[PDB]
Amino acid sequence: EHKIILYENPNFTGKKMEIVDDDVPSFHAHGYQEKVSSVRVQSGTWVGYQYPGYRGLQYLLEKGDYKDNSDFGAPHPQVQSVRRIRDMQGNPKIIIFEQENFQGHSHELSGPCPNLKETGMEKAGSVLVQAGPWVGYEQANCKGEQFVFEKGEYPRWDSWTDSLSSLRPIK
Amino acid sequence: EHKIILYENPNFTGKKMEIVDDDVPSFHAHGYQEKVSSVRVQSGTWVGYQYPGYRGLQYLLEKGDYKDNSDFGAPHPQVQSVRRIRDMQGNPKIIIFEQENFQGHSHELSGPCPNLKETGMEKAGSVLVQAGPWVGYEQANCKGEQFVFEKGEYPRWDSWTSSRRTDSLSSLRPIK
Repeated sequence: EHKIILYENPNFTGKKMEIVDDDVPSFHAHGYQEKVSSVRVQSGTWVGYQYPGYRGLQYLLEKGDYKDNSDFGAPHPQVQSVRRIRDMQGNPKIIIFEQENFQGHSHELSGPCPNLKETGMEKAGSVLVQAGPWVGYEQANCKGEQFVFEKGEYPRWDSWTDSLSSLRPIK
Repeated sequence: EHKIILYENPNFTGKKMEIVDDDVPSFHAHGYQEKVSSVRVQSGTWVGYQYPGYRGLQYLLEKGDYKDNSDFGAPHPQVQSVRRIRDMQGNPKIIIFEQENFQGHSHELSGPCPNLKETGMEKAGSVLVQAGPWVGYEQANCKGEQFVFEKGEYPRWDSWTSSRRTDSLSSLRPIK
């Protein structure tokens, strides 16, 4: 049983919400009308979102304790929905193309990459995820805006958002 | 029990995938690497999305049969993830404000509205959903781009545009 606990104030204090296994599209529909400043992931990997219905900024939440919201990459204490990643594939592999609809020079990866320029990659047009999930970041060295990629096809920049500078495998 | 079946070619032909209760963030992970042109919803309300992980254009799917993809509002037969709406509230109520962060003139609704101009509403800045879910449309008479609204707060236009392509919202409709 995969559990996550969200707290109102930093350092695990204040009112809380315990979520075991399930996916929550609306915190308000589950009684939680407050902000979220600290998270405790006991098991499993989750992705929390800024707005309800899984919209807005994405924040990856792997096993561990996050004392402040800055720890999970959140500018402010807003999180209105959370879901669990329950399907992970064996050998991670992602192919990123320099142009739209999977055209141009391709760059395959199967492990972390702190800087995409090092692959000779000029721009990120489309992305193909053969096995993952993978987590991408707006800036180098895995920092900034997060974008979660699951097994599938991402034809344009708007399928995940424009820049993408770093990536990392199965979370 | 909640079931939906997605088909490859129009009119319910070709390879298929049946989904019972569960939520699918990735069709590819579930073995389905093809397009989707026709859908058959036997029970429950679902929301299908263009890209994996619930991104891109949203498509509401209520009980019924959709022979072609144009029937569910899909420009192209691309659907890579689907989820079920399993929590609906009693008396639907939505309040839409004319500016951001819930400021300005408010306009409350509890039933369908084919045209928001009729409420004296000029622009849609923020949305508060007290009970739903509600489905919004980019054009009048419930047509165009779809946006699903669940119980919560929507401060800016970008809170309802996963594809930040259009800031207008012209019609709304209750519990699907």
